[PDB]
Amino acid sequence: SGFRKMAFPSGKVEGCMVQVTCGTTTLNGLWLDDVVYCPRHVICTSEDMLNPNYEDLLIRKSNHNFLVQAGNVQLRVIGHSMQNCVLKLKVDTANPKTPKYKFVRIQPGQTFSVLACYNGSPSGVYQCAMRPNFTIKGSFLNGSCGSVGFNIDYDCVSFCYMHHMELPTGVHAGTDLEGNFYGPFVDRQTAQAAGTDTTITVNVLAWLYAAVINGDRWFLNRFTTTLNDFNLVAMKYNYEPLTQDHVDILGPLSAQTGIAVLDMCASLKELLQNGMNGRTILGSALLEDEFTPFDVVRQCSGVT
Amino acid sequence: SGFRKMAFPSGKVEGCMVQVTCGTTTLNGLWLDDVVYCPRHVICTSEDMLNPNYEDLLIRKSNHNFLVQAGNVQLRVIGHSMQNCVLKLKVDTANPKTPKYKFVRIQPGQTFSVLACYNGSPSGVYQCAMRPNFTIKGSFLNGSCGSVGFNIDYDCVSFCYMHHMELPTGVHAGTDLEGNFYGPFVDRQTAQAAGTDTTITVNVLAWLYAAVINGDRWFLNRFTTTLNDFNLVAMKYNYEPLTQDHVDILGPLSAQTGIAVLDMCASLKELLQNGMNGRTILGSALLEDEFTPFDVVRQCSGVT
Ligand SMILES: O=C(Nc1cncc2ccccc12)[C@@H]1CCNc2ccc(Cl)cc21
Ligand SMILES: O=C(Nc1cncc2ccccc12)[C@@H]1CCNc2ccc(Cl)cc21
Repeated sequence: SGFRKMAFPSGKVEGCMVQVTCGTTTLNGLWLDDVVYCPRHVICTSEDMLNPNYEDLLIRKSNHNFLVQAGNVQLRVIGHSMQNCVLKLKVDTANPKTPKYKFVRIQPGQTFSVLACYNGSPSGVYQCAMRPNFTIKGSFLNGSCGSVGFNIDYDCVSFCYMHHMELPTGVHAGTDLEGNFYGPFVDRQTAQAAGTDTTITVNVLAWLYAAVINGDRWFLNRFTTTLNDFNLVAMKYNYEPLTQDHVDILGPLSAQTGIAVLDMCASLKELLQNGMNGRTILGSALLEDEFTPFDVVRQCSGVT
Repeated sequence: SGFRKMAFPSGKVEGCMVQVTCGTTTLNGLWLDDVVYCPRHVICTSEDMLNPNYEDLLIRKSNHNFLVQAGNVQLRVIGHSMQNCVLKLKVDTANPKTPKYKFVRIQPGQTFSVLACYNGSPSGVYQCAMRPNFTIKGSFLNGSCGSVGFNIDYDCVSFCYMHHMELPTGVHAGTDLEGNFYGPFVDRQTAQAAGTDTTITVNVLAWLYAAVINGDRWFLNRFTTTLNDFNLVAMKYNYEPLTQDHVDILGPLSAQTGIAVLDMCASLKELLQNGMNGRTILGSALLEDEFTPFDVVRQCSGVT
C-alpha cells in the first residue's frame, strides 16, 4: 500500500543525454542511434531570441559549429538539419546505450516522467502531466532546454516531450520529438498566453479510486449522479467534462473496488461543492490530477 | 522556476538490482562488487514470519539455496552470512555496473530517493523522507522487499535504506545497508507501534523559502518571532522543535531571499494558527516537509 507520484526509472534515458554547444549557448540533447536531437534555439543568443529567423541563423552554422559531448568524449558531427523547432545532428557514432524507443505525441491529460538535465548531466527525475492548456508544471532552470519527457513500456522508451521554454507565468512549453510544440507556443521570447488550466477530471477520479484501494475512504457517500449532472458541476469548477470514453477507461478501477464510476462522480461532486473540511486524501489536501487511470493500475499492480 | 518532488536519476542503482529467491520467497537484492545484499526474511515462508528464529532458519540453508538472477543471467553464490537483518550473498562475479558507493545511516528528517523494484526489475522512482518516527511513507506492494533508498553526490551513490516491511498502519519500515532497522521495528509479523509522526519543521521552512524563490509570496507577513515563541506554536501543532542548528542550516536560503529565518518562522506560525484559507503554496494545500534545506538549494541551483 501507499501512493506516490512515481516517475519511471530514468537509466535508459540517462544513457542518451549529451551536451550540445553552439557559439555561446549550451543545452541538452538526446542521442539515439547516430542522431542527436536538441531545441533549435541552441543557435540563438539572448539578442536573437526576441525575434529569430531560425532559417537565416542556421545558414551561418556548419557541422563543426555544433559541439556535442557525451560525458567527457566528443562526438563528430557529420550532418545537421532543422525539423520544425528541433535540430537533428547526425554524428559518426551510434549511441551504444540507445534503448528500444519510439517518438510519441501524447494527449493533454496524459502523464510522463521528466529527466531534468544541465550540461548533458542529469539532476533529477519527476512525474508530471501535459496540462489541458498544453503547458507542463515542471522544474527547469536556464540550461535545462533539451531535457526530455518519456514513458516506459517494459523495454521501450516512448519519448513524448523536449523542453524548450519557460513562459513569463513560470509554466513550461516544449515540443514532441518531431519538433512540433504542444499548444500554440512559439520558440520566441514574446508574450504568450497559456490559456485556462482546467482540472483533468478522469485523473482525479482515478486518484480517488487509488485512495479507496489504499484505505482512504472518508469521502465515499450514499449518492450517485449522471454524466450530464456531474458535468454541470465540473463546468462550474473548471474541470474537464467527463465522457463515456473516460467512464470506460475507469472500468478496471470501478471493477477492482466495486464502486460504480457514477457513484465515484457523486463523491467528487460533493468534494467540489463542500471542499475537504481540513481532511486529506493520500497525503494531499487538494484533488490530485496528475495520475491517469493507467498509472493507478500500474502502481497498484507493480508493473516493472 | 517551478518546484517538484524530484528524485535522483536512478540509473546507477538500476544496474545493481537483482532478484533473490530462497525456497518459495522472491525479493530484490542489491549487487555491489561481489556481494548481494537482501533482507534476511527471504529465508522465511509466511508461516515463519509470525515468530522466526532467523539463526535456526538460516542453518537449514546452503549457498545453492539462494538463487540470484541479474536480468536473465544467474549468479553463482559462493558464500552467505547474516549481518543484523540483512543477508550478504558472496557471488563469484563483481557487478560490472557497480557505481562509486557508500553505506550511510541517515538522520530522521533527511530525504532520499527510492527505486521500487519487483523480481529484481525496477518499476519506479520517488522521493521521500525518513519520518521523525523512523517510518517512511512509501509505495510498496508484496515482492518490493529489498528495494533501496539512496542519495547521489556527483558520482557517488550513498545507500541509506533497504525496504523490509509494511506495518498494519500502511507505513513502511526498513534497515540501513548494515541491516539495522531504522526505529524500534523488528522483522516479524507482529503488532508494531510506529509512534507519533511529527512534522519536520526545518523542511517546512526550507520549502517556504523555495516558495518565495519561485514567486509564491502571499504568506509573508509583517511579523517576526523568537525560537522559544515559535517552539511553543510548533509543540501545539506536533511540529519538531526548531534549534539554532536548524536556523544555521537555513542560512543560505535566508541569505538568498533576504528573509531572516525568524521572520519566516513568524510566517509559518501564522499559517499554523490560521491555515491556508483555501490558498496554495507551490501547488500544495498543506505544508510540505519532505524537502530538506539542501534539497531546495540543489533544485534551485541545478546540481547534476
Ligand atoms: O526559456 C528559456 N530557457 C529556460 C527554460 N526553462 C526554464 C528557465 C528558467 C530560467 C531561465 C531560462 C529557462 C530560453 C532562455 C531565453 N528565453 C527563451 C525564449 C524562448 C525559448 Cl524557445 C527559449 C528561451
Ligand atoms: O511486509 C512484508 N512485505 C511487504 C512490504 N511492503 C509492502 C507490502 C504490501 C503488501 C504485502 C506485503 C508487503 C513481508 C510480508 C509478510 N509480512 C512481513 C512481516 C515482516 C517482514 Cl520483515 C516482512 C513481511
